[PDB]
Amino acid sequence: HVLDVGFLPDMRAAASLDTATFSTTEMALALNRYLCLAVLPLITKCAPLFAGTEHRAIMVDSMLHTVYRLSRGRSLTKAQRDVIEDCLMALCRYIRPSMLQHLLRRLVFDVPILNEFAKMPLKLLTNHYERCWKYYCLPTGWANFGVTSEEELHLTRKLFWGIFDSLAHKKYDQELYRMAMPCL
Amino acid sequence: CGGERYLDFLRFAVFVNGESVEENANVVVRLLIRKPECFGPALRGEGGS
Amino acid sequence: RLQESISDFYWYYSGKDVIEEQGKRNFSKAMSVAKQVFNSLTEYIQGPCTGNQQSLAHSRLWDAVVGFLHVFAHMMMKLAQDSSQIELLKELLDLQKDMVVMLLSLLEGNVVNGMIARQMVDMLVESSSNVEMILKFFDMFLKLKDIVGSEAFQDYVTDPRGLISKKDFQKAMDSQKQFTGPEIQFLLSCSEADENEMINFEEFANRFQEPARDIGFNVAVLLTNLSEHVPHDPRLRNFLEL
Amino acid sequence: MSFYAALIDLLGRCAPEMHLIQAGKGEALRIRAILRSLVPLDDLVGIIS
Amino acid sequence: QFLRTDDEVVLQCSATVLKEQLKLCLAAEGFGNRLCFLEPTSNAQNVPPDLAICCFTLEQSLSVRALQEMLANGHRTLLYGHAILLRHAHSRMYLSCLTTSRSMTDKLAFDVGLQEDATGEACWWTMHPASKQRSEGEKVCVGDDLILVSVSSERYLHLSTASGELQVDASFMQTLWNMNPICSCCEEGYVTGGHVLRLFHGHMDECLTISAADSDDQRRLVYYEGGAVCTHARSLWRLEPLRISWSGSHLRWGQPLRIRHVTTGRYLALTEDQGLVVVDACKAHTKATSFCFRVSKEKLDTAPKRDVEGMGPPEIKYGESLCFVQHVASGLWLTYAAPDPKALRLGVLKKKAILHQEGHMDDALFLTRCQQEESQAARMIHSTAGLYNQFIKGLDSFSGKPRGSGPPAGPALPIEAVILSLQDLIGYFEPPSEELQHEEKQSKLRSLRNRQSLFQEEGMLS
Repeated sequence: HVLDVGFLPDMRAAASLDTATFSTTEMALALNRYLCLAVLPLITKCAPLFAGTEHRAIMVDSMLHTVYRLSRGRSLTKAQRDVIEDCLMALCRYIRPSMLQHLLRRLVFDVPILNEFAKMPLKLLTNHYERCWKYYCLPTGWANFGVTSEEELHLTRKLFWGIFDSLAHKKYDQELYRMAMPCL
Repeated sequence: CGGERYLDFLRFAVFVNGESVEENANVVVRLLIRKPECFGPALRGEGGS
Repeated sequence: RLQESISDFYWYYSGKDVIEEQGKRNFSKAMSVAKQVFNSLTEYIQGPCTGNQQSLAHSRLWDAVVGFLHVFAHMMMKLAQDSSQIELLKELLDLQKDMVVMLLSLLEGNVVNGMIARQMVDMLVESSSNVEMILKFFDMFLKLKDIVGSEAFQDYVTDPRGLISKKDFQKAMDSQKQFTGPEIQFLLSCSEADENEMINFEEFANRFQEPARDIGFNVAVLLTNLSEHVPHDPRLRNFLEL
Repeated sequence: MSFYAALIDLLGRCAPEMHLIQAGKGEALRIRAILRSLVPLDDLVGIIS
Repeated sequence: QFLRTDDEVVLQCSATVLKEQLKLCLAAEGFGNRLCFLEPTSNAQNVPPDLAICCFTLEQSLSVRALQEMLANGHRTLLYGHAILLRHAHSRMYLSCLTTSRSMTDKLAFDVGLQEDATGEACWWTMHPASKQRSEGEKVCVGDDLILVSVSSERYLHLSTASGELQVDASFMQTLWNMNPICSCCEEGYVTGGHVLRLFHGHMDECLTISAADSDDQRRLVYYEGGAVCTHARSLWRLEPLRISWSGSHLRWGQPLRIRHVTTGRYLALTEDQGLVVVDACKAHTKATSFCFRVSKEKLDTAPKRDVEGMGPPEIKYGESLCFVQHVASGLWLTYAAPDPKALRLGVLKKKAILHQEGHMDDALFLTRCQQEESQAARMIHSTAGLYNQFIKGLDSFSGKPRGSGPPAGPALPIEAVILSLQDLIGYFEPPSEELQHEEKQSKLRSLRNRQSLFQEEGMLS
């Protein structure tokens, strides 16, 4: 069913300033994804699940046409509850925050995405056989979270508490030797 | 258009009360299957449908 | 139609052993209705209108009364195992009283072989199993006053106060004969357990022996009328010796 | 298509039971059996197509 | 009058196809096909219809609340609005509704059959009346048509005049279903239609027979024989009166009927001059095949025409009747021809039964009823042989015909029914359990040992 449907979520991403009338579809299938919340099959990542996860992420990001914040919460729970079906597979879905969301220092919408990304490190304790560039980039996530949230972004309580997390099953002496990283 | 003008009544019999009752539904579906012409006979006709 | 609905009501609760209070409450009015109806049908022909009787014999009344008896035997057997429904039990006995009264006044001292005893015989033997059930009910459970003062019941009364246990009734009525262990365990089902120390068997016999007397007299009157006004049916003779 | 849509929406809201008693019943599963004998799958997914 | 319980009943209905009404009964063999099929019966005067598989019988007629109660763990009269349990008297399989499709209806098709469905989920069928002149609660009568609906599928027992030929199911809608009292409570030591027995000439050990199979004579050659075939399948022959309803009435002296051989399913007659030939069941037009009974071979005026509807008068006792028969057409009486040379006489003792012009005064056929499973056995012989011969003939259709990638053969290949029948016979002839008590084990191994032997008196191996 998700193989047959998944291009229709792709069409659901079409929202910049142009569609504005097929919103009955948007709230219709806002109401026909809670079944996917109810279920956790599909471990082995055979199908293109990077596509479905990117559809979910860009759809919660897409506020340019009808969202109607209740369905935003519904779709957001849809993104959040998917962590109890994957086997650390969707590298496109784990790097897309690195390309979209972790770059965002809690601007508007990336704070729920940070709360959603907080679940995978809870697996990573004594787990998460690492990837090279992902494990190279996530300390940069830690660093901008621990500098920008200090002094570039505001110092609000609920703002800092939105993603006030460690995200580190880190090494002891060092972790990586990528290209020379004197400063970004 | 007539049947669509109908059956929102019968939907509203059972809709908001979530997972509605069987004392109503059993007689509903029983009377309905007993008169298959109430279906779309394009679908549930007396023969090829 | 009424008794048909009542039998459908019975088969529902037949899976259960205890009955809900509102169900019993509805059963009360449903029985009172048929009581009024039986009194009416008596008052048509109590005072013998013979055309009424001959029309009744060719009616569908027979099916109704046999279904009545079929529900009655199972229901009273189930009902008698608990104090909280003996009201319903005695009301059913009152309905049975009015029904047998109708059956008597249908005759009004009829002829020997006027087809009335014959149709009665047919519905009786067709209703054999339930006839046996109710007959077993009465011939068993009348004896709660039979065994009062009996020496082989008082042999095992292990109570100076006289508020005796349950198992005195167990021991002193299977050791003693003219009883049966099904009746024993059913009676102590009917008895007030009170952690197996007291029965208050005087009240136990006082509540239970009264209405059975009246209905047993009336049904014995029916059976004697039916035997005398027609011999020569051994199925009847079986029901006589029973 | 609106008529048949309201029909199937009714029949979904006229579900024979929910997870309460489909565990602990067969009569509602009889209703489910009559339903599934009437309508198959492999066309609803066609309706998605 | 009305169908009391624990009775024998048959279905009947009507359906015009050719602008001519046609009485369609229903039946099912059991073994080899769990499905049922129809049975035209209108042509009794020119061909006998099969009248064993259609016959079912009653077990219990109750309320649906009583049904729901007995699912959760006497003699009566049938009522409307009652569930009813049927039993196939031959195969002992209870009749139910099933979960299979046929005729491309693409629906709740539910091809009706029967099985061992003593579990009461689906073998029960809810009774209704057929019209507003009747109603619920009315004591049901004889001859009235009815509407009947499943318990599990809650669909009308449907007669499908589908896109193909006529067919039966419970798929769409109503059909008027009658209940002919085919039979009823018979009486002790008497005969009715459908019975089967051994037809003993003499006093001690001698009876009717036929030629043993694996013989080029076609087994149209009726004979007499002593005390060997008196425990075999050949000497069993079925009767049936020329009526349809109340066929299980008692048949009296001089009562008309046909006689079927149980194994071959063939009938007896004199066609033109060929003696007592065993005719098949197509050329059996109730004159050559119609026979009666006779107390003696004396001339009686033959004015017994007195129609009966009920059980009727019983007279005929087994071992004391000493019956005779005249062919209704020719009048000639059964007797051994007594044709035999010294070789055939000293050799195989075998007479030639023939409808003699007067006969001999020792025919006097006293009787021994067989009241046993072996009737069921012999019907299984007939069904199984009729399946296997046409199966192997369909095999021989293409035996000397290596096909190409094209139309592979001619007729169809009977495969599924024979497989079902094969595993059924396997379960039939299977041994008893070693864990059982000695006595019942001995009785049951005796029974199957008998049945092993009974599958050689009509071959069943070669």
